[PDB]
Parts: sequence; C-alpha cells; structure tokens
Amino acid sequence: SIIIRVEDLRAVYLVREGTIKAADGISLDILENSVTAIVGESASGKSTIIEAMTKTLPPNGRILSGRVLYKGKDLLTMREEELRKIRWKEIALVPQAAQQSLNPTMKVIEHFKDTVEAHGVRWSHSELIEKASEKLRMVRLNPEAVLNSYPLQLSGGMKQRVLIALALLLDPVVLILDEPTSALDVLTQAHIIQLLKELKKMLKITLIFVTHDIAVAAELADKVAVIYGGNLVEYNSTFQIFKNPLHPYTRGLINSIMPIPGDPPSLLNPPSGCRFHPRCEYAMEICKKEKPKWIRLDGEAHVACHLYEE
Ligand SMILES: Nc1ncnc2c1ncn2[C@@H]1O[C@H](COP(=O)(O)OP(=O)(O)OP(=O)(O)O)[C@@H](O)[C@H]1O
Ligand code: SF4
Ligand SMILES: [Mg+2]
Repeated sequence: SIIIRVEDLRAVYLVREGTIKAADGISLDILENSVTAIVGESASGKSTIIEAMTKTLPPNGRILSGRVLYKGKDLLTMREEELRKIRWKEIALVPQAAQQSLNPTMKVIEHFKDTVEAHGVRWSHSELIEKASEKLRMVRLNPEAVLNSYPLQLSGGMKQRVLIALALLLDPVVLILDEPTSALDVLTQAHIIQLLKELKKMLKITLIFVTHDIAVAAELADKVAVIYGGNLVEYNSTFQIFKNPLHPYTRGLINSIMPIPGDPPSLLNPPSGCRFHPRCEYAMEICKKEKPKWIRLDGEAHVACHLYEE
C-alpha cells in the first residue's frame, strides 16, 4: 500500500534577496510498512522536505505547490480540526536536534506531559506515567530514573531514546526522524540504529528517516531517496541503489564509497535544468536548458535524468 503520496512539492524559503529553492518539485511514494531513507549531503533540502511534508516549516518557509496524501487525503489544505487528530496520533516527527526543544529545568516527565497536553488527549498523571514508562521500556530505558531526571543529566544517546519514546507515545502509524543519529559517537549511533531495527520489527509502522550517511541508510532502509540541491534525483530499493545506481550523482556517491569534483549549488541562484550538470561528467545541452523529468523506469526505480526514459 502507499501510505503517503508526495505529489509535486515545491517549498521555498522567503529571503531578502529572493527565494531559497530547497525542496523544488518533489514527488515520491512511501510504501505502507517500509523504511524509506532520505539521503543527501549537508544543506541539500532533506530537513526542508521533511518539514514541508509535516507542515512544520518555519515562519520563513512557504509552500508554493503540490499535495501530500495520507489515506488519499491531502494534509496540506486540511482543516486544522482534522489535522489535530492526525498529528501525534497517526504521524509523528522527531525533528533535527529536537533535543534543543527540551528545556532543561524540567524533568522529562514534564516534556511528556507538555506533549500529551498540547496534542489534546487527557490522561491521569499516573496513567501518563504508565504509558510513558511503557514506551521508555520499548526504547530500553529505565522509566523510573529517566522520567524523574533533567535533560542535562542525559547523554545524547539517551536524549535521543527519550525523543523517540515521546514520538511513539500515542502509537503512530508513521514515524519520521531527521538526522536521528548525527552529533553522536560511533558506538551509540550504532545502538540507536539497532534500536530502530528492533522497533521496525516489533511494531507495525511506516518509518521515514533522514540521514547524510548512505551506510546508515543501507543499514536500515528498504527504499532510498537521494536528494541533490533541492531536487529528488533518484529513488530505488537499497540493494538496487548499490547494485545499479542510476543518477550520475548517485553513481558518484556509491563509487566514492568503495571526493566528487565540484562545489554544491547555490540554492538561491541554482543552475538551470539539472542542477547537477556543472559537476556531471555526462552533462549535455538539454541538461542546462531543461530539468530532467521525474520518471518511472523498471520496478521500484525512479530517476530524474536526461540519460534515461520510460
Ligand atoms: N529558514 C530558512 N531560511 C532561509 N534558508 C534556509 C532556512 N532553512 C534552511 N535554509 C537553507 O536551505 C538549504 C537547505 O536546508 P536544509 O536544512 O533542508 O538542508 P539539510 O538537507 O537539512 O542539511 P543540514 O540538515 O545538514 O543543514 C540550506 O542551505 C539552508 O541553510
Ligand atoms: S541530467 Fe544531464 S546533467 Fe543532470 S545528471 Fe543526468 S546527465 Fe548529468
Ligand atoms: Mg537534515
């Protein structure tokens, strides 16, 4: 099943000198119990697509065009009365360094309460302790010690565990995670990934997560979506991506993983057509005159590249 269809998503950042065209025309289908990874280098639009999808864009960011369908109904253009029932309950989002959203003069139990309260639902404080403890366990934490401690007393690994437990609180059907594992030593990064695998199996959920490390994606993901300068450049299954990477940018990555000449594109003044052309070794005239069309190819596979066709 497709649990989420992103259709033609244009979302930009309004800035003094014009617009920032991160997330520029973005269409992809999330399989209903999959793990999809969104991958790309620093400052390439990952968090921007995530935010656009969740209507969590800053005051700054504005959505120009497109739909996102959950259960065939468009999240953008939804009555906030109809949005509030979908939020933590169904779709849930632990965002880039949401640790910072943990005010540190507060016991964790309070960030749970704050969350629960905010999203409507009314639970007896003791009941809340129950549920919270339960998900804290799911994430392999000491419910007692943790709920009753202050953020500052927790490791980044533990803060991360807490954040996830928080997201799971209301048994969501989709869980979305942004750079879940960055700023986080090797080992504990490994433990988070393990944990993510555990919950993957132990729960019935669609899991979308963002990362800049392809390795991490292949550790975790079924399908993989590569983004380059505000564009969805390619979308295959993990194994296929490594086996048969289509976009020249992607190929480059995979090879560079067995160090690509060029600098990343200005997102204010991007290059024309295919933003990868200035670095692409297969660059052509049509590549500068025209944005390659997002296309379907063979099986799970999608590319946006002039080299290819139906
Ligand atoms: N509120 C904003 N206003 C203007 N520009 C922004 C805003 N937020 C992000 N950008 C810019 O748009 C580009 C894409 O940012 P985004 O956060 O989507 O990248 P990313 O893929 O998350 O990479 P990273 O997370 O490592 O920064 C970046 O250059 C970023 O600085
Ligand atoms: S579209 Fe043209 S430039 Fe962009 S990657 Fe495919 S070939 Fe290289
Ligand atoms: Mg990011």
